[PDB]
Amino acid sequence: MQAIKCVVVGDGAVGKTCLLISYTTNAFPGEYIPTVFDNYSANVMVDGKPVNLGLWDTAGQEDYDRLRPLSYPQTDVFLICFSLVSPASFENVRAKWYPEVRHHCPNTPIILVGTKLDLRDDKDTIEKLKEKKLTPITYPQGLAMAKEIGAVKYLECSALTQRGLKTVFDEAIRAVL
Amino acid sequence: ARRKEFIMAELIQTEKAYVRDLRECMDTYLWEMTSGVEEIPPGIVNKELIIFGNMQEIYEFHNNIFLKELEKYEQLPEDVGHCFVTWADKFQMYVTYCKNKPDSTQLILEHAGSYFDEIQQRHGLANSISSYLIKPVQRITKYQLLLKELLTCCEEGKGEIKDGLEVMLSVPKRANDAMHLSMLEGFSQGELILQESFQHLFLFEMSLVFSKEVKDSSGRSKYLYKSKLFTSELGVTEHVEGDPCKFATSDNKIVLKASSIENKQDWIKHIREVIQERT
Repeated sequence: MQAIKCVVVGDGAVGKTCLLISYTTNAFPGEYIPTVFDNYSANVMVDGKPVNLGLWDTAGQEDYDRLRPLSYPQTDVFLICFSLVSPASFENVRAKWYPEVRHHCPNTPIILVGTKLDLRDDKDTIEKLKEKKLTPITYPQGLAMAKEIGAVKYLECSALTQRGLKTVFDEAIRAVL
Repeated sequence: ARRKEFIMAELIQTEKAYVRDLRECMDTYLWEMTSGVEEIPPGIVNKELIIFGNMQEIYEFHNNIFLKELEKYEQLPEDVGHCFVTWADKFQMYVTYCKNKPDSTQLILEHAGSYFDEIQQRHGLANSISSYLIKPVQRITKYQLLLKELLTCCEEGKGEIKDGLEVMLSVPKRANDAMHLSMLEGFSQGELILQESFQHLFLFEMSLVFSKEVKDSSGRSKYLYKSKLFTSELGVTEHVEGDPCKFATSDNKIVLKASSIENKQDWIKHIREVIQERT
């Protein structure tokens, strides 16, 4: 049974830690969402094939460009994440995350993940962006970004509702197998 | 206040888990190298100091001093910032750890083969050696997030939280700055205050160093030293003509361009700090 190392990267606003906790844990949204997700390892089944899935968070490292790559060696697949309700985080995919990942890991598959899908139709969120002359990131725009950066797959999800969450990690595994 | 209890519990429990993690790593992977029965690859034999860096120094600090200090503030979350301030000096050991990390990794992937993976299997360990070895890097980067969360559920004029936060943003900044400094080629003396690329700069207490990012003939990416200036010439300009920030008897010859407005603000403040210091 092969081992898979998956590293989650993206801006601080993206909810990387929430995504990981929601995926790995039962009854996710508790009274308190933890700041720390320790390196996780478990056997997962994808298409009737067992794999040992390793997950590493990078939360807290967003401002330290020489510390981040310390986590990159031997990575089998990256999740590059942006929030569907943060155009800033989306722009940093092409401007920050893709260049960095590709520099250190020329041949490692990338899954592009749009997080906070539950907020995309939230009136208050849309209005807050509108005040900054901004709009939530649409599916076509996300798809376009994925093709632009050569991601193996583009996927949208919500840590909160867990919609699309399982598929993110299934597809990360399939990108390696 | 309930929020405060959750944050403090997380800080303490993750500190305990971190200490346990370091102890596990040293009990297993390290012990096998120094005292184990199985053959050790020739390329890693007697090189445990490269592989594990100063992990033992880090463990001793947290186990003997820092965890005990945190547990003392267990029900005084407003005042836990003081702990980080008091022990600021000790966290410098993380600069050492981070600087050594690339060497550890290289030695593992090139010379260890499956030696550590076999130990992992034998000990029934969930964490690989690489998983343990990244933990200090993750930890030194998590403190500031926990202190930020505390800061938000406290009010202005009561804490020392902010002072603790300042320290814990400074430590990974200094580790990161040091990694950049090691890439400088073609170039004591003074403390490194800022580094960033402009149109790569290293601002020390009494020197200002200009570099250019290039690649070696070996393909290794580094900063080629180009020029240097001493503490004198300052030029304060923030605006251009609908563009990012550009700054410098004086002439127009001196041009420096920062990416964002916030980054521009830093350098101005920090250069001026060591202009009055040298005079």
